[PDB]
Amino acid sequence: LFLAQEIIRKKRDGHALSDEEIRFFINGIRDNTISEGQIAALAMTIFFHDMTMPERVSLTMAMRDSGTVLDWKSLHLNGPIVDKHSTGGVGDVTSLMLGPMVAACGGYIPMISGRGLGHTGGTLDKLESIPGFDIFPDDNRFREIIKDVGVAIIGQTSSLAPADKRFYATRDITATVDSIPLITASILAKKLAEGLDALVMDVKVGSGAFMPTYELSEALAEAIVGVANGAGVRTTALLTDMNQVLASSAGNAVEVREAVQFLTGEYRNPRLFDVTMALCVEMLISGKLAKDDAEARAKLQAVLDNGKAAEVFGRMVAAQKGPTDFVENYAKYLPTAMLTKAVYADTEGFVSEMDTRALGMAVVAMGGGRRQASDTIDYSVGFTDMARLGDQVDGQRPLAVIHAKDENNWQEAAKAVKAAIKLADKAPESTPTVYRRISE
Amino acid sequence: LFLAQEIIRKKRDGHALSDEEIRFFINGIRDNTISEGQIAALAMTIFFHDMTMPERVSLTMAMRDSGTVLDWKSLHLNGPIVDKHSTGGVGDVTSLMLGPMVAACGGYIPMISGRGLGHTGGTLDKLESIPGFDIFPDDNRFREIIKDVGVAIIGQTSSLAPADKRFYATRDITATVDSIPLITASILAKKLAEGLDALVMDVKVGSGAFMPTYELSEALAEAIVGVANGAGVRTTALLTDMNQVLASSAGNAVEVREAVQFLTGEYRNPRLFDVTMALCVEMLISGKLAKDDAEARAKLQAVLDNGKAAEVFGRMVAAQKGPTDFVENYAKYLPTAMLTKAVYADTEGFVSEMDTRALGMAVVAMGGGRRQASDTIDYSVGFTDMARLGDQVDGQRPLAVIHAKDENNWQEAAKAVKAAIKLADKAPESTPTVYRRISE
Repeated sequence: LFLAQEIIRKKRDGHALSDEEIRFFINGIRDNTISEGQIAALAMTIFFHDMTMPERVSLTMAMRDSGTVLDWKSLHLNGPIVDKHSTGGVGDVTSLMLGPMVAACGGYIPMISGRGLGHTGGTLDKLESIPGFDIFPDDNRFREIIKDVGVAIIGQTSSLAPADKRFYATRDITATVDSIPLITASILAKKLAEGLDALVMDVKVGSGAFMPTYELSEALAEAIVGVANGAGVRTTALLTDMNQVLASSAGNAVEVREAVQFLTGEYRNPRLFDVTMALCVEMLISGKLAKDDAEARAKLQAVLDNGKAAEVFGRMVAAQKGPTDFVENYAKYLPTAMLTKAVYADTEGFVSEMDTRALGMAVVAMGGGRRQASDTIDYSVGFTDMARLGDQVDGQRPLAVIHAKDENNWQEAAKAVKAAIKLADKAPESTPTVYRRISE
Repeated sequence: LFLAQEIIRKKRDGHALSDEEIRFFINGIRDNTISEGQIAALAMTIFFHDMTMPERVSLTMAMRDSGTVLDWKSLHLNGPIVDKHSTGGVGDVTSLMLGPMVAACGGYIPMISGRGLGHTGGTLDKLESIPGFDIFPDDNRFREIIKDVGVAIIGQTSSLAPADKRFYATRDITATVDSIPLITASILAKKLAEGLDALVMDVKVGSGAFMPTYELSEALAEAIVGVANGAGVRTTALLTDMNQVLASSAGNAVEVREAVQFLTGEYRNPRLFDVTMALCVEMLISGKLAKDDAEARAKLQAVLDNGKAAEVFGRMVAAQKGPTDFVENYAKYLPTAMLTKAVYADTEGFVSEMDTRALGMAVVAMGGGRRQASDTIDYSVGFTDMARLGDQVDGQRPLAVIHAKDENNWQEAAKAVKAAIKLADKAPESTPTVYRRISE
């Protein structure tokens, strides 16, 4: 069709839009012929009426095509082009290990990640703690790294799924962000644009999650699986727990250290290990690198044990302009916080629950996140040695270790940490790290 | 409240907005702090959820106050400040007679009219056919005319209900125009802003009407009556027929002549007389100028018979910079069309129905209306001697007399006129001019 009003109206009256109309609208958004008021109205219409699977796929496909779509056939990489994505959380440093691990197993990961949104952290921000790390290599450089190293974690360019920038920006201030059809599209517009063969989704569940309840998480997970597979990308998704910090730390540089220590075998948080292994297993299978789940786990465990994964990580850091001896001297490069003191509970007991969102916001306020785009982040601030649910706390076991930039910064953060962690007398019932797997 | 997103969201979730929130939003629209995307979303939310009477009144009141509101207490006009409004139609020249008539009966009419929208014509455009007529006098001048003459028909200024300009403009391209709550508000934001005591609404019904069916017309009529009275303005409304041209002509100058001839007693279309008398009766009563309906009709008939009404009309035209001898020499000033030829039906029979919208569009295309704001109108083109429903047509009785600016213009218009008027063998059932009266 060719009239925005008519298309907004058609959908407004509960009619399912045609591919030709969606394509038109999206192209118009990209072309700047469609106005902000018109993006807001359609979005509010898709909210009130949702969208059928065919139109959901049309939207994602349309957004994906509004810009550049990577093609890896030229490089002739005889190995799968796979990637992972997460709905975000706190302490979710999985991507820094998952990337190298999967790459060490014969996969190729053109990970176009992002920055911290609201209470959740952003991989790109964590990586930019590494002195000299470049998240924006030229396409020709990106290709070289993916060919030589097998993995690269870069930021999104203006050329990637352009329509989405205009779209999200609008729905962000028009109350049209919580809509499975649209959420699914933003997520997939970017990932599909990477010219993937397989993809695994990490849809968080819990107090640190994006979606309010387990049902909404499950739903979103399903929408994405159907649509991603509908567009021709082998996609599987896992519902993961985010009712407490996943890794043992929360921040930027603190989480990078934890990744290196994880990769080097010095320390591996058990939950983080589960989630990380799980997402990788899915990738090895979907990417056809391994057929049996047990075969996937075996290969991955191998790369962790022999150091191949750690080596690929260092090669990546170097390849993206970072230090040539990072996994060896990471301590010499990563900025340390001024003040590092532990915070203890006002009472003894077991950690029964923690408002992970609140913990997420506490790091932002410490300066480790952005309340606004123009904000500069302090790569040193953050939490370390996070107490886990079920942990008995006392004066010889802190709730967390706070890396603050000054006393006032510490005092405030400590207050927030103590208020977000609820203690009980009896140990809480253990909830699973990985709830379920989804596929079509 | 103070957050647009939150307010859009509150309403989005079916919650009724508070006066404080509406006021905020509207003030924001006026202040330019609220974006187009945000006006579109709320509007689409008010569409899907409608609004309660209290919030409907809040919206109108808020829009009314976003700008200037006239006050007539300074002038100490010992007579009511009344006015009329119509949802528009074709051949709806009632305002040009209604104004002077009511004024001659002791009322005061600060009529802030408008221009032609879509298929309907606009009083201001008709009046601007009069050489030198000024629809934009300074407020001080407007007041003088209203004090001396009792009636003035001017165009809306930027200062009048400012929020509405931004609002309508947006909903016009976002598919959020057909919404009783919002429609009611635009209409009332302007009228209430005139500092009225009483108001009468002419809500059209039919093929030339704005609202699709009699139910929607009745509904809108009721919304307006409740809200207008809720804001403290004695308001009554009448459902009028627009299933055929109301007056005998359709255009700008052609309709001005018809008004003068009506006022002078040379010729009075029967339906137009009914509708015009009816609206005036309502105004005399609401304005307390007459208590009995029969007393209203008597007074009005009197001003028509003794020429007082015609005299007030001339005084108005002069007062607004028009000719001092218009009702006397209107022929000497009003532009005549180049080509004036009658169009006859391809067959004999009775006029059973006519697509008044189509007839409205035919005048626009002839150049007597605007398809776009930048368009200049030909004040000479139009239809005259319109055939009425039930009229037997033959070679000695044309469908209408077309005033075109050139042969090609005539040929095309004639085609449209013949295609919009449906003939039958048997005479159609006569429908009422005035369907019903509404009040609270």
